[PDB]
Amino acid sequence: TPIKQIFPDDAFAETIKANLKVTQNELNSIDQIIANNSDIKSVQGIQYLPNVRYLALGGNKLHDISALKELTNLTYLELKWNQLQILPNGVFDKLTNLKELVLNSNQLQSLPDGVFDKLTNLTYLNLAHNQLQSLPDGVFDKLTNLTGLELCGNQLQSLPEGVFDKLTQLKDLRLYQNQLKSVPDGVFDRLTSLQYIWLHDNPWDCTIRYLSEWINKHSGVVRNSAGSVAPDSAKCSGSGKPVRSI
Amino acid sequence: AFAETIKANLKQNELNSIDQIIANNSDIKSVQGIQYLPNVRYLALGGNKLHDISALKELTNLTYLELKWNQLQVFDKLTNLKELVLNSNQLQSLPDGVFDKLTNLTYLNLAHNQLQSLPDGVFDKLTNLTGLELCGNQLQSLPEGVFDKLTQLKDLRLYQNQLKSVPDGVFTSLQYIWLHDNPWGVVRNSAGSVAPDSAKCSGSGKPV
Amino acid sequence: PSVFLFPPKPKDTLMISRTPEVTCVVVDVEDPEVKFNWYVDGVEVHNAKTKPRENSTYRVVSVLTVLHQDWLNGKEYKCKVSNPAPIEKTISKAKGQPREPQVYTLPPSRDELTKNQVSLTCLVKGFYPSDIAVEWESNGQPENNYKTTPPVLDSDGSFFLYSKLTVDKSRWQQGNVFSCSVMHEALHNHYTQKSLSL
Amino acid sequence: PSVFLFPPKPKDTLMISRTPEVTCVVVDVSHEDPEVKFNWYVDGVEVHNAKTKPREEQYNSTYRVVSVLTVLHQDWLNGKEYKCKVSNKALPAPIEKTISKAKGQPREPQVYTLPPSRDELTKNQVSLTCLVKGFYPSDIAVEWESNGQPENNYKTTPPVLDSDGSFFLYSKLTVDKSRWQQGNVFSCSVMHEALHNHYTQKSLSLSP
Ligand SMILES: *[C@@H]1O[C@H](CO[C@@H]2O[C@@H](C)[C@@H](O)[C@@H](O)[C@@H]2O)[C@@H](O[C@@H]2O[C@H](CO)[C@@H](O[C@@H]3O[C@H](CO[C@H]4O[C@H](CO)[C@@H](O)[C@H](O)[C@@H]4O[C@@H]4O[C@H](CO)[C@@H](O)[C@H](O)[C@H]4NC(C)=O)[C@@H](O)[C@H](O[C@H]4O[C@H](CO)[C@@H](O)[C@H](O)[C@@H]4O[C@@H]4O[C@H](CO)[C@@H](O)[C@H](O)[C@H]4NC(C)=O)[C@@H]3O)[C@H](O)[C@H]2NC(C)=O)[C@H](O)[C@H]1NC(C)=O
Ligand SMILES: *[C@@H]1O[C@H](CO[C@@H]2O[C@@H](C)[C@@H](O)[C@@H](O)[C@@H]2O)[C@@H](O[C@@H]2O[C@H](CO)[C@@H](O[C@@H]3O[C@H](CO[C@H]4O[C@H](CO)[C@@H](O)[C@H](O)[C@@H]4O[C@@H]4O[C@H](CO)[C@@H](O)[C@H](O)[C@H]4NC(C)=O)[C@@H](O)[C@H](O[C@H]4O[C@H](CO)[C@@H](O)[C@H](O)[C@@H]4O[C@@H]4O[C@H](CO)[C@@H](O)[C@H](O)[C@H]4NC(C)=O)[C@@H]3O)[C@H](O)[C@H]2NC(C)=O)[C@H](O)[C@H]1NC(C)=O
Repeated sequence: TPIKQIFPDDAFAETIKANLKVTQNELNSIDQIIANNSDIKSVQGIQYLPNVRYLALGGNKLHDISALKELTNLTYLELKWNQLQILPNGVFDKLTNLKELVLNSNQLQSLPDGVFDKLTNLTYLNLAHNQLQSLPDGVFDKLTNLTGLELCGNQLQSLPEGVFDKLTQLKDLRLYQNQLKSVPDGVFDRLTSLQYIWLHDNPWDCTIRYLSEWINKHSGVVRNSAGSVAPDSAKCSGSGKPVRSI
Repeated sequence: AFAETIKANLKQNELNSIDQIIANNSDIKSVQGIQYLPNVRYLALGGNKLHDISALKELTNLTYLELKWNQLQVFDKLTNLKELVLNSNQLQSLPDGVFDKLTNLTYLNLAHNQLQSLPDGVFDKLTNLTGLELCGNQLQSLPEGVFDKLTQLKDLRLYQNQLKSVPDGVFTSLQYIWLHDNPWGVVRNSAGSVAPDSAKCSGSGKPV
Repeated sequence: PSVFLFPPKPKDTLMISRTPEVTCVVVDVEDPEVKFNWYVDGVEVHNAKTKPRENSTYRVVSVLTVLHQDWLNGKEYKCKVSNPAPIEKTISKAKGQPREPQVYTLPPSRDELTKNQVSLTCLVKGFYPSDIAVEWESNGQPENNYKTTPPVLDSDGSFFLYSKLTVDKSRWQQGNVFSCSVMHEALHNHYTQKSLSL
Repeated sequence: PSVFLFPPKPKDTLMISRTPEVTCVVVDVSHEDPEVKFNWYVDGVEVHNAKTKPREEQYNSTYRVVSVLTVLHQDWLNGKEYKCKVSNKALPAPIEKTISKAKGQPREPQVYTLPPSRDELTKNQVSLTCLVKGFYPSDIAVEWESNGQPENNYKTTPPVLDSDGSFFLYSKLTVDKSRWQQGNVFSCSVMHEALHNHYTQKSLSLSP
């Protein structure tokens, strides 16, 4: 088959024409694809390259990622800034070799229960600056190897209790720029390896005695938007006074 | 002026630790003080406005002397000199045998000055010379035997001068000679190519 | 009005004890006043600096601090200058699947042991991307008489380099043990240390 | 309307078997006036031996016209200064740029081959490294060869400024662990101006 016949997306043909500079043995020689900000609409045909391990698809206009369901040798998946709207269920269940998943700045409205649960090898998950209002109960519980979790810039109304249960290896948790009023008691008490937490720019209801006590105990993992260590950055709603000061 | 080269070279005993001075296309008129730093070896002075090199007559250990484009119009005491660059000056002659002491010299560039004469025996006292440049002068006297005491010479440039003939017999190491623009496999042309017919007979322009 | 974007120093993204930063640089530009907006991953930030200004060279610079592991994670940094219309430019860590560097240490040529000081060399081949740190150290303290060549693209599409540490042959021949330390994203703990002695 | 002046390749100027050239590139010459006039001056004297290439448009919808000039013999090594001057309608005064070999006293490179790390003999392919240290200027050329005929599977590091002002670099030749172990003798050849005959060749192999 020619370049034009396997891939109906103009841009996606242009990137498979650039990678190889075709035979199925040729198509089975493709280990990575770098095709970011390349004006791409659908990856129809990406199912015939089962040995691809690295996939750079950020900055494109994807709606459906259905054709990646079986690519079982993937480990890096970067889909930052596309047009994804909701996440089909089980679509990640087969990517059990993923270590890093970047769903940065899409239009995702919600997460189905247990969509990540077949990704036990993940260390990095970027869901920041989407449109999430809430999170499936213990969605982050099969994700035991998770070193960084980014959620900032959403409209998160509230966090499930123990939602961060099986995340001992977590070192970086990002929550700033959310519509958070309070956190479950003992949501963070198991986050043992946590070295960076981001909590500023949240309407902290200080009506707030667990978080006020968790921050003083860990008065060195909180960082403001500039990077400097700064625990007075989580400000109470209305008053504007720092949380840790109550 | 000259001091800012020193202030940049040295970012007393301090002038002794200066072996090389790189300071070309500056605005230097005097080089005075250049005797107060003896252990100095490399000297680059191209693009200044000098006329005296009196201050240098006693830098005995220097091995490179670059004097391109200066207003020159002394060498006996720096025998370790190896490469002496003296093109684009205005010098109208050359003292009768000031190249005799520096036996170790190997590159002499006298191109584009103003030499109608050549003191006989000035070239005979430096056998290991590799290149010699006399192009762009007022040459008209090419003294005889002058290139005979020069065996290791590989480049000898005589283009753009006023020679009407040569003592036949003045010309083994030699691979490159230049004879063009004069109005009478080792010869080349100004464009870098073995070109034996580039020696055109005056007026008739007939190669010979 | 020419604008450029320069990535943080690998020594800073891998040592973490240091603050990395991305340096935006505008030259050419009478009107030496330029507003700088910054964006990480498509979202505007305001934490950036600006240094005092500097042919009549308009070397006005804005530096922006890297948060934690944002660089290695693959965040994209965009600088936006204004007076023309706004000129935007983006910079990001090199895309492609990382590869772990091999580090081998290589003692001085016998023929060099005739000179007041010898050369110890550290060969680091086959890493990706080229972002990498290399340093030397002896018995607990660090050395400092070393130079490291820049990454070089290799036949297999990865990088290599060498660091040459220079010590007094009296110090090599005594049997002292020097250590080449190397910091890259594809190394466990971002870190490996190789040693060599007589 | 911008000009860029590249030097000759070291490989050309140290082999002379190959023909060195100094290239003057101009880009952004379009449309309006596509007329460029190069003037060349070697050591300050204008010269007319430059054959100019035909102009060439690119997807920038602008022109990039090249002039190339031949280097007469050791002129680059001897320190000749090459100046390019472009005149186009699209700018006030003509543009000028001079290029010349780096000033500073020449220093001989030291050349040392290094056999593979023991931990590298646990692999299919080993690295033979060449250490060239202590040369000036940077103009240098490095090659590898096995049994008289050449090896073509090495990458060379660009010259690096060392703590004493000289340069150094490494050359990594990759080979099969078997060729190394069978006891073949490989060579790192080096071409530089401060070398006798501008050449040196160091060899490495294992003998039990
Ligand atoms: C008025 O003069 C000033 C400055 O004068 C200068 O200094 C004096 C003393 C004299 O020497 C002058 O002759 C000289 O001009 C002019 O200002 C210059 O403007 C030019 C562009 O016009 C800049 O060129 C860029 O330089 C970068 C690299 O910059 C680093 O290295 C330079 C030296 O090599 C140095 O100048 C820089 O300061 C800088 O040094 C590094 O900077 C960081 C930040 O501090 C630091 O962490 C590093 O440690 C440090 N490293 C050092 C010192 O070693 C170069 O990469 C740029 O090239 C890109 O774009 C080009 C288009 O012009 C193109 O040729 C290239 O292909 C390249 O394109 C990019 O390539 C890379 C790699 O692939 C990649 O990013 C992309 O592929 C691609 N991106 C694209 C296309 O977008 C560029 O050449 C000068 O740096 C700057 N001089 C200084 C000191 O800043 C001024 O222009 C004059 N005014 C005029 C003519 O009108
Ligand atoms: C539109 O048209 C063209 C084409 O666009 C280009 O081509 C296409 C295919 C795409 O790739 C595009 O991405 C690309 O933009 C544009 O033309 C370009 O314009 C820029 C600057 O305006 C030029 O950059 C300068 O070039 C030299 C290096 O150029 C060599 O290396 C390139 C790749 O590495 C190669 O592409 C070039 O062809 C060129 O190749 C060499 O050519 C010779 C002989 O032909 C050969 O012998 C060489 O071996 C070969 N080298 C190779 C292959 O590697 C670079 O050195 C310049 O940097 C100096 O000047 C800067 C000022 O801008 C300054 O910042 C730098 O620091 C540095 O300054 C000098 O540095 C040294 C020591 O540090 C010293 O002399 C001085 O301090 C200082 N001197 C100064 C300032 O004068 C610089 O990067 C591109 O070459 C040029 N591309 C081509 C193909 O010509 C054009 O700009 C576009 N115009 C528009 C949009 O309007």
